Amino acid sequence: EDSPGLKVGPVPVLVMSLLFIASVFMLHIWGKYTRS
Amino acid sequence: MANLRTQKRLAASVVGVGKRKVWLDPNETSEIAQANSRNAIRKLVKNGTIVKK
Amino acid sequence: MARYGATSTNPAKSASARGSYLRVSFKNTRETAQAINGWELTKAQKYLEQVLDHQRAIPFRRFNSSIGRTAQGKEFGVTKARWPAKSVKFVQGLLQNAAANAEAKGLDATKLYVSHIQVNQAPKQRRRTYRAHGRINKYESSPSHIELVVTEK
Amino acid sequence: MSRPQVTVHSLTGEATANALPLPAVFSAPIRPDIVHTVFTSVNKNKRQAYAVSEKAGHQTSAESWGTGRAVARIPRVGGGGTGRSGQGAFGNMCRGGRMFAPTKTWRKWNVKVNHNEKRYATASAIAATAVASLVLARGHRVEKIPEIPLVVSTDLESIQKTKEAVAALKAVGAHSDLLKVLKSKKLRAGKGKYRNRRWTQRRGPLVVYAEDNGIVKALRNVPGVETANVASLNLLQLAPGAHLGRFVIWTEAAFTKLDQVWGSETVAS
Amino acid sequence: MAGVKAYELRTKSKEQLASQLVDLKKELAELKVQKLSRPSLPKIKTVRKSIACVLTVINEQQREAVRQL
Amino acid sequence: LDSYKVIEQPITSETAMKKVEDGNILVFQVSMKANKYQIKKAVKELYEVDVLKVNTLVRPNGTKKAYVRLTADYDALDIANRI
Amino acid sequence: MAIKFLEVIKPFCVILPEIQKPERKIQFKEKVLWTAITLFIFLVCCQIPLFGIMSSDSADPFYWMRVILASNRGTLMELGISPIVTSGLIMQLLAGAKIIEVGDTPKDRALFNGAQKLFGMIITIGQSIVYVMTGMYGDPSEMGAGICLLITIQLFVAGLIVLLLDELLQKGYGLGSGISLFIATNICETIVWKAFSPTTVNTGRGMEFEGAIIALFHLLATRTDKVRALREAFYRQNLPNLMNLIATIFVFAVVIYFQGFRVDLPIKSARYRGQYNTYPIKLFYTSNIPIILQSALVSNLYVISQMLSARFSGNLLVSLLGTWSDTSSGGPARAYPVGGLCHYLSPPESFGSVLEDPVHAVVYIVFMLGSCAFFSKTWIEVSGSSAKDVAKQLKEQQMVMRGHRETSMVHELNRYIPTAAAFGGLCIGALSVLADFLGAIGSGTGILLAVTIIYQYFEIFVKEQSEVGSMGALLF
Amino acid sequence: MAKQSLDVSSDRRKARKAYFTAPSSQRRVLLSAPLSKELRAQYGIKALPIRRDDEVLVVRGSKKGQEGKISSVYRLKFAVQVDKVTKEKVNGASVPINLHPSKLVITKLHLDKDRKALIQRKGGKLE
Amino acid sequence: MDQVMQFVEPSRQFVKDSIRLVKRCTKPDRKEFQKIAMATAIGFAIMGFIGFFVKLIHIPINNIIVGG
Amino acid sequence: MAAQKSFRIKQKMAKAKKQNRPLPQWIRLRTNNTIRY
Amino acid sequence: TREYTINLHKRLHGVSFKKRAPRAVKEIKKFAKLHMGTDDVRLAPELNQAIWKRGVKGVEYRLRLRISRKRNEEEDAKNPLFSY
RNA sequence: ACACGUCGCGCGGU
RNA sequence: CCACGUCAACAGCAGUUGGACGUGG
RNA sequence: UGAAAAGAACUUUGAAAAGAGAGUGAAAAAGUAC
RNA sequence: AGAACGCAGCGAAAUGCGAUACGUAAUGUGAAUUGCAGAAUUCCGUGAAUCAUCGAAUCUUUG
Repeated sequence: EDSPGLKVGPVPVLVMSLLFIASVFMLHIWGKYTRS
Repeated sequence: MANLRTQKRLAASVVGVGKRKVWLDPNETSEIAQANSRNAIRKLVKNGTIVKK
Repeated sequence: MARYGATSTNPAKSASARGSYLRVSFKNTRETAQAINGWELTKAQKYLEQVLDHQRAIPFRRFNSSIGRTAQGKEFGVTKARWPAKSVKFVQGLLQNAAANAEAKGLDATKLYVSHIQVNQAPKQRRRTYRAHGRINKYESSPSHIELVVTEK
Repeated sequence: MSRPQVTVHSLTGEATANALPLPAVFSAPIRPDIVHTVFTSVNKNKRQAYAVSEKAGHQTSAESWGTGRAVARIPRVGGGGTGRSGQGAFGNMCRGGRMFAPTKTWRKWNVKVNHNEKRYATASAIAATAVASLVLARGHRVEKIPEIPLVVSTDLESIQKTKEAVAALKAVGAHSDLLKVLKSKKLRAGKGKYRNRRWTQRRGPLVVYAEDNGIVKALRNVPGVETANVASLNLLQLAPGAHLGRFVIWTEAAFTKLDQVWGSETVAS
Repeated sequence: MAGVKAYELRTKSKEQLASQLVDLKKELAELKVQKLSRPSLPKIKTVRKSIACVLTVINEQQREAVRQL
Repeated sequence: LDSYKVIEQPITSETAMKKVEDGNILVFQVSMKANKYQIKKAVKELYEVDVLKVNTLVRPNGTKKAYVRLTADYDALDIANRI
Repeated sequence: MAIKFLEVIKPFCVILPEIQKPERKIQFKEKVLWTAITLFIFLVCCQIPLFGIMSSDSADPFYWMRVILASNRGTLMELGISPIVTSGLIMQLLAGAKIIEVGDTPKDRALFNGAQKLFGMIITIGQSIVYVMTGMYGDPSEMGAGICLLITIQLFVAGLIVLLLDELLQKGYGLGSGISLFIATNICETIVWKAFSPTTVNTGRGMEFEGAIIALFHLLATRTDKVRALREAFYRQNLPNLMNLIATIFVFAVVIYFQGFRVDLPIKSARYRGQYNTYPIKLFYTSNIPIILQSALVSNLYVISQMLSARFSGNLLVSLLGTWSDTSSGGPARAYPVGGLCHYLSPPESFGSVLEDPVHAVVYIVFMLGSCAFFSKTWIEVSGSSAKDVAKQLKEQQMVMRGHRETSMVHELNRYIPTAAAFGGLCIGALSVLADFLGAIGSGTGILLAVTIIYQYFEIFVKEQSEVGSMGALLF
Repeated sequence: MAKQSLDVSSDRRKARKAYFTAPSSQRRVLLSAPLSKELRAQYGIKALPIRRDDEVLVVRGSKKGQEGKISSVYRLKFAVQVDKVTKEKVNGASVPINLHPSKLVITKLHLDKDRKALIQRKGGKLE
Repeated sequence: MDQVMQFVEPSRQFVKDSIRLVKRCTKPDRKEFQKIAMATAIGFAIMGFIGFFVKLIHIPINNIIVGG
Repeated sequence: MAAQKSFRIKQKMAKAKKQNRPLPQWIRLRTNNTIRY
Repeated sequence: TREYTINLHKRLHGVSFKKRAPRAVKEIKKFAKLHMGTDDVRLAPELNQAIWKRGVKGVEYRLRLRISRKRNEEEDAKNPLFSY
């Protein structure tokens, strides 16, 4: 199991996805963004 | 044993006896209860879980 | 419909329970119901639990018919202890339901006093008892419905 | 140049001329004991009933083959067993069965009708219509004065039309009285409805003509008007339920037609 | 044509109908018992009683034909 | 033309199904008038048999149980699965 | 025994997630909300890009292989939701071996299901490592540690979100599934994309369909459809995109007959005579789960062949190392060794337009057929449907107050159940291979899986919900 | 309801004749509710035997002013369910609600081909 | 299976199962041909078209070719 | 006693003991059910 | 253990009546309850055979008994009452 | 067709 | 009867049991 | 019983029955030989 | 005349009909029928009747 007991926030789950969608635009092209 | 009126009757029937003589194990009493069938009680007899006095 | 019948409570200071059509004596349970009393639920419970062991039954006021001659108690203004554990099982079943209804309540805790309890004739089961020359006498097998209501004091 | 002579009142009406005499027959002392006796005599002849059944006894064979024990025969009965019977049932005594004569038919009631008594009964009834004040007491209301009991035209026959009945009814005023008969008190009779009893409407006015009836197809129907002829009429029409002093309406021609008779029976007091 | 009562049935000659009737009866005897099934079906009730209803027709025609001679 | 259908239904039950396995035996419930010969003929023309024993007795269903053994070459597995 | 155990020791379990739940309430209303979130992530992979020097699903994960891993790929996102199905392939193997002895740390002896849940989290991370080390990311066998780290994070994270949401449904607080659901979702998207893909296009029609892609079917319309009867063929001017369409048409007719075909045998002998309910058994949908895992096996096979031959052991001789690792190459297409067992279990690289191999076709049909039926027989044991579970279920109901007569009523259940399961998986594995040949979208096997899951599951879902009639239940 | 007079059942037997005699096509009389004034003018009639798809509004109850298609109407009970209200208990334990046709007025007709012809071609008394 | 060793020999066992299967199983019966198609189809379409729809927005950000 | 033989008379009575009412319930819900049995 | 001889000279000659043995088994159960300081006293079929052998009349007077304990305490008390 | 020696069969015994 | 599932009623108390109740054979 | 079965959903308690609270309706001391 | 025993998808209660087994038909009507659960048939012209036919084709066993 997990030592943390909260796993229905309903979040944490959204937080992991939300950071992921933001980061990949800065990193990489998708609409003529700068590519790192 | 519980409900084993039928199994005293059936086990006695397969070993052809008056029902006093036939013996049923205390430990494997649950497994004796999971018989119900005439070929099932034959396996139990071969095991030695049901014997005859 | 039914209960109380001595209506003063009121339900934000009450709990309630009833047994219904149970096959335990009208005659003996009225005496238990009148006796319970009063007394919080734990006192009623641990008179009746000790009654199973030893501590009689519960004092009989009016249904005090002979019998031999008697005896050792208690006998606190009665003198005719009998032991029907049959009616004790009935009232314990009434009390456990009453105390569970009075645990969701959320009220509590010193409070109490069994405020009315009344036994309703569920009816009598009617069977027969053998005797002489084709003539057969009545045999009642005694039973009852019952109602219990408790209030804060 | 008078005597019982009357002023004619048409339904046109709003009147103009004069009528024929008011009958000599319309006199006699108003006698309520004869009026009540005749009313019960006529109503009895139709009357009879139904009740319980099975047999009007008697499934249920016997003599009195009662069988002792205690408390005695009872007084009675016999046949038989686990039921039904004791007594029972064959009674009376009945926790189950009949009564001590099931309504009986059998039980010849009747009054037969003598020739003399019937013509006295009609003559006294006709004289009982000739009053006034007793109309209010019976329980029907008349505003208009005088011309009484009411007298109307021959034109009454020919209708037919619904609206001309209303035009007839304004004149006699009256009117309001038939409006009472279309009003709750009219309500809803219970179990007494089948054989009539009832709950709880009143009656209204009776219209009589002569040559006719008339009783034409339209004249039957209305809130509690009744329609009749001088040749054939009765005390049920003249005072229903025998509490004298009905509100009565007549037509002309009625005097002369009533006047001539033979037979024989005439006025004295 | 597309089935199966009543105008198709009642005026048909008759050897064809008897042959069909015994094989519609074979559907219901294949679907008996049980194989009833779960059902009812309304088809099982209907074809059971179509056998009845048109055995009236065949026996009726023989009866009425025998009263024409 | 005064005859009847013999078979009212096949009986399927524990013992009935076991008979199919044991020795190619179907068992039917046949009319209360049902004679032995007609059962032999009917089973022939509904299952292409020959029958190697018919015997019949009562049941409290009223309809007469008919215990019908069938030839080896028949196969009672497919054709008891065709009912 | 057929497989070994793996560490599942008590401190080790605590390190890896398996969800220690907070307070929840078991109510129907809650369950659908979570299912919706899981479904939503599948779409998001197509929307959102990923960082890399080639990455967009143009990283050569091979044409047959890519579809039945599934990640909703073929636009954006490479590997994503791919790791979970490999993890689910483990769950079967381990359960069906049914270890009693020996076999490394207990709770993995047919309780191998609970071992798998912990291990699923590792493999999300771990599948990414497999991609770079085989050189499926264009490695010269270590392009740089830091660059390989930057791709790895992108790959694992998308399928990780789904995997967390999967645990929240399989802890008896869903009705949905994470694992089963995504596999089906990708294939529906693929069918319409392939049909309107640009495969030699001069001009659009004036539309770019419902995406932003133009096609062969656009070109026909601009010149009027009247030009192919003024031409010396009726094909190979629209045939590449028409192949994708007719692929679906072959599949469409045969699935619906099979959904209708069920071994019903109602056993619900009544009180009050006749029978009052129904009982049916799904003939082919018990074997649904076998076929998915079989397709997943072949997808994994391609990678392990290349890695084994050149860069794990050997080379000394290609055939020596293994027959599947025989002649490991990128060949004329895919990879796809051109020889060995791996060669056969793949299309001939023409999608059935060459079947005069002769050998290739023969091996493919028989091998797949046997593998699917193998997973059907291991499905019976303790991972799926057997008569013994159903016997207890029927006692609660009482079989609508059972006919009851002993001992065949109990016996009737056990005898039929092995025979049906074997038939179910045996049929599908034969059919799937034939689907590739007639017409494909990149896997005709995948089209067959898509229709079986999608049509059936909609019917199931509403009944579970508390509702009837196959109406809404989206967030209700 | 029925018109006077011939048979002189006073009588609860007169009520029993209504209750227990007369299946569907003399329930046609007791499944009739008045027409409007517009659709009265249109066909010249007065009232119509109800269709299961004629739309009808309630006039004389405690539920006295709702429209709806008739969900069912029962021959033995001479009574109409209207779609719907109903009245839920929370888990989908659901209720009928029943009505009497001479307490209703029919708003929109579905009225059919030779159905409207037979009705307008003399009544009675050809059965 | 492979009693004498021929292809007919393992066929026999699967026939014992198969012979049952062909007699008792049926197609979606007319109402249910339309019913299954009706219940999905919009459902088949929507899944396929949601992934198609995202792409309408996404490519014309870099250069307008149809806008999005 | 002596009847018109026979096994057959016993058989019709034997069916009648099954055919027997016994029992149920669900129609008593929808009737008009004036207590019987 | 402890070994006690239970004085069945007291009352067990005095009863009978007809029905010594079930009263006697109950007497052993509460005598052993007092001596051991326990709740349930086991009563094995060894002791049941021991009392019912000579048969109600029909008891080999005083009986030696080997008894063990207890500290369990309540939950699943061990009072063996036969031989330990 | 009884019964022990046998995990089960077979083999041994009257 | 046999077999399986039950305790509202019946069993002279009670019930984990039945010759009762329920369904089949 | 009631115009209509709306013949009592849901929650807690109870071995089960039922009980408590709540729902339906004009009215439940109209809750089922009402 | 009457009566036994069957028949059903269910079969408590009634009466509907006979192994073809509440059947259906020929005149006839109009949106609902199979009492109910279930399984179904119909619905702008061939589903469903005793609203009426001292009217009818089938017709076990006993009398």
